[PDB]
Amino acid sequence: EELKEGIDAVYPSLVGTADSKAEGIKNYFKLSFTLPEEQKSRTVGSEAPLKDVAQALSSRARYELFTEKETANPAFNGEVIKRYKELMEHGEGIADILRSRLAKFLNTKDVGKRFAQGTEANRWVGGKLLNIVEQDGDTFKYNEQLLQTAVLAGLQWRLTATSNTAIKDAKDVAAITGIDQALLPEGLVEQFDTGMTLTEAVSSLAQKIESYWGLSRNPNAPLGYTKGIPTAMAAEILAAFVESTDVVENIVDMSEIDPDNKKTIGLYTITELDSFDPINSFPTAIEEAVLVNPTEKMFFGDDIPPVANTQLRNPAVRNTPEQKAALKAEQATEFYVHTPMVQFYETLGKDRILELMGAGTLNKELLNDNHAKSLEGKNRSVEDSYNQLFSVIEQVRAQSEDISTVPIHYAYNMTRVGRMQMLGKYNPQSAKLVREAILPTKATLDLSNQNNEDFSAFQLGLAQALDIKVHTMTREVMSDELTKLLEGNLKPAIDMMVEFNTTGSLPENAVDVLNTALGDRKSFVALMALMEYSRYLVAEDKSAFVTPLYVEADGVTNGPINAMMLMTGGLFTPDWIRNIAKGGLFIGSPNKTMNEHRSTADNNDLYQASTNALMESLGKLRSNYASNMPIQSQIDSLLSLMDLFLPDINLGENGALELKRGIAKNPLTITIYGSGARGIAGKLVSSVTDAIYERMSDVLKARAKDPNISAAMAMFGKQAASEAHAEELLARFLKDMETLTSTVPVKRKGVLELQSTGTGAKGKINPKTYTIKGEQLKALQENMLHFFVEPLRNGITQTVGESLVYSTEQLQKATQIQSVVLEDMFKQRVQEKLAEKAKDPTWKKGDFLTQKELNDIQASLNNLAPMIETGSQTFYIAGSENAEVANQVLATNLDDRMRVPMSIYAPAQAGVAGIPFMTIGTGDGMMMQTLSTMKGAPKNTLKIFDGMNIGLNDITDASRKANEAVYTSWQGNPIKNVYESYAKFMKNVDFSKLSPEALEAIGKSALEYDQRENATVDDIANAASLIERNLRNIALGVDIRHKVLDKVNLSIDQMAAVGAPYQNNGKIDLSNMTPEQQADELNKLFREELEARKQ
DNA sequence: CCAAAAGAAGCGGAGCTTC
Ligand SMILES: O=P([O-])(O)O
Repeated sequence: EELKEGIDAVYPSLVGTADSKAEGIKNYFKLSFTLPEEQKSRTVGSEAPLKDVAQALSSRARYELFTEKETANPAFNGEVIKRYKELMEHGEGIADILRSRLAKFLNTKDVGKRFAQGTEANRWVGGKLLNIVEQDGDTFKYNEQLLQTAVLAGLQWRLTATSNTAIKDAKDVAAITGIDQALLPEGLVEQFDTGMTLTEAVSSLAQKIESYWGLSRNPNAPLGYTKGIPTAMAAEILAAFVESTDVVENIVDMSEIDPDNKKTIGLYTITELDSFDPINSFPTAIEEAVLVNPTEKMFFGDDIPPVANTQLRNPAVRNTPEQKAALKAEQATEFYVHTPMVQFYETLGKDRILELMGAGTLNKELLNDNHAKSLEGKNRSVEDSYNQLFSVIEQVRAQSEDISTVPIHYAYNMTRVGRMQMLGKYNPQSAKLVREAILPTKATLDLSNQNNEDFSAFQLGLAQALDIKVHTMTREVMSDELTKLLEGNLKPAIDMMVEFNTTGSLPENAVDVLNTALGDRKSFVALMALMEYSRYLVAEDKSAFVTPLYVEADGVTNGPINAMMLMTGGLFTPDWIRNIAKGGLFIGSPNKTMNEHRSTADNNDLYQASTNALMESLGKLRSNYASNMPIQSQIDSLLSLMDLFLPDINLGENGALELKRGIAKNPLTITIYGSGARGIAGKLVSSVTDAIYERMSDVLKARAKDPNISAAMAMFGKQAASEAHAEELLARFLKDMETLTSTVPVKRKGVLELQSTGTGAKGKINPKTYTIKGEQLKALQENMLHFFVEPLRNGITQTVGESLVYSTEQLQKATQIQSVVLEDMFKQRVQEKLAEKAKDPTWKKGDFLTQKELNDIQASLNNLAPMIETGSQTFYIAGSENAEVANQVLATNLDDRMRVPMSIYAPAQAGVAGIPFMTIGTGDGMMMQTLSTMKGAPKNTLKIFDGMNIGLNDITDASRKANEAVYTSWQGNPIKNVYESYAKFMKNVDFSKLSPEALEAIGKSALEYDQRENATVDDIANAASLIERNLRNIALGVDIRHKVLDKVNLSIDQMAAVGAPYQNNGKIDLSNMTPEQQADELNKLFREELEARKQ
């Protein structure tokens, strides 16, 4: 334990004594950290890190010598060295600002003088930096090594933080602002997606600083300092970047939006460098020079990423051996630049790509204000995508004269729900633009004869890319549809691309040609198809055509189908057999493919079936109120309004109601993820208003093209057949909007009743500022909920099966109950330890617990089975990082601002997360994992969770293995896994130890709404034990269903497109049988097996 | 609705209070 002497020898002049017992000023930096047994950072021991790294970066020779490496990244050339020299000079500026802020802090309120006299200011939430200062005459100054190293981390963070940020969805934004996701104003999510909250910025910053300091945390040091000191430094650096304008701080006032919320939220945006800044070609020089084992870097050639030991943001969960194997397999895949697309992108240019794939140049006065904000969000995603791609290309180009020959590797990690996610924000897996320029797919085809198997594969790839639903028709039929398109509407674009793959030039109207030829088929992969077809046309040796064009073996209604196969636990029913066939599970039809099923057996997929069940359910609701004209009218107005702006809603001339599968796609999807009815109503309403806000921009653009244009023939001109026909459409719109915002349906004892809101909506509409706000959005929502979503949910349940719904409810209840106990017990164990610490003179409130004390508290929860094991995957549903456990500030900057709450890794309630976790995890998660590690695992693919991109040369075998992988995941039993964990929990849990708050939460999950109020600890305990039994029975059934189904002859083509189904070779033949007959035989096998168990 | 959480700032030196 000579560590004390060691760290003191490195920082012998820091203020205070490294002894938590000493009476005077104690130095918590020396108490909190220790030198690593093996060097982690090259700045440790350095007296002037900035000067030393600046010199290291001054020349390639000096760099190589500093990083003790014979060679250096070729991208580190002259122009780049020059940018870094300038950035280093800027680091001196940030350091100078930091030194002055400290000086100010020391002067104000005589803090420094008081600190010198013994006031323990180095323990205050805003004075932890005083732990890295040194006495200087009558004042104090930063230890230059710690300060400059932190500024270097600040520089690296400034360069690449933005590209490592997570994407914020509605849910996220709602959490931050506290505003109901359904009411989130327009563009709010965009403003918050392009920025970083305080927690977000400081957190990532503190991580970098601590890593660059290169020390290790002392397990017996208070988190208040081990985590607080690096965080305090980060807060000061963020403040310094605000002063230097490297970062813009924007305090968003929620009261301006929702006048009831008083939250004011800080948003931090890093100032972007010019897209053409040389530093973009090599933004990680500092990182790679400072750290022994750099984190941020590209992996070229044979430089492969290491394999992550723990699940993403879940340190407590280790990646299983099979998961690690999968990660290794995916990281070994070599990706390569497709020069043709890169050249095409570069020639079209950023502006035209935005015009073609974004919103082009939008002038804020020809567009609705809300619509505008949406278009701006669209442009951003594509633009950042474009710039990221070319910064990558700039670095690849330096690795060789032929960029198409430089192998690129990507790091991956397993997420909380078992998905193999490629690290980074804009990469082949996450960004469509990048996916068509950097591919792992490659094949050499013989396209000299259009009758070759190779040409057919090529056709399949082209058709799928061009939006031909290749999995719904046979290969032969798709071949004809593709030909028709290539020879017809696409011909003009094809000709242009031919010219491009000859002279390298594009017409001035390239965007119009493409846009016209593609229509709604437009996408980045569609551009790849046009490019690849045109390259083939001009190809010299069509006998050996090399192309990365791919075919995606794509899951058909994957999530829902997986849930149905994994969690249906009763006897087999004919409706289930017919419905599961829609997902590629064919019983008694050897070698049957999805292509044949859709063309000769059933043309309706699971979405269509849901939509059709919705129509039935909707019809029933109308009958129950057949006599109530007010209701009938409210329903007609809702349907009228949707048919007015949504493609999937058609109202026939004679009133015939038609709904297209599209309307059910997301609702079904998220309903399988545990979503509630209100959330679905909210999304449907948003898709309506978005169409409306856009139609307002269609109007503004109508008046500019002709001032004397009737509102009717300006808003519905293109959607009408005349001016009178447009007048009646406008009548509908105005009618519906007023009725749907002034009147809303209410649930009063099972019956629906209309009530005025008093907040009706009407008046001269201004196509410029038109907006449906709060109370009116709420009304549209209430109408959507009861007249459309309610029946939709009934339709969904009827389609996926009530048995599956029952299973998901028990799963949700079990995992929720368990998470409540984990959360509560953990907080109490913490509370007891703190009350125990308050009796310790060395300890101070604000200091928290040590990592060892936290590790102990977590270990003590093991008997409650916090982890769910499957044998190949581990799930920690309750796991999280929240501020509710410590409930205090960790640190602030020296201006008493940027107060970062102390977050701790600890269990928190699960809510409904148990459903997504287990369904995604044992479903598509396990399948991809299996696909990456199974015998003969397909090579050179790009896996995207529920679909996989395959090179045209291996489409048949890779897709058959994919279907085999699906079959393998269908042998899983997530309920059984939950059961095993829950049963251990039930035999060690003590409900009497739970706070009244926790015990009530449990009552909600385990008890009927009519038994909470007076529920005794012994009551809810017996109710919880009932769920264990429910789970055990569900799991037993699932286990039998899987065994029995495996005895029958099955053709599996869930990962459809190619027509290569996996055959399980079941011995029992169920061919020439109706679904009713098959269900009878399967149930016979079931009842038979049931006895085997009983005996 | 899962994928990662999540207010700011005076006064005083924590944590209550006001917007
Ligand atoms: O083109 P897909 O969606 O049928 O695979």
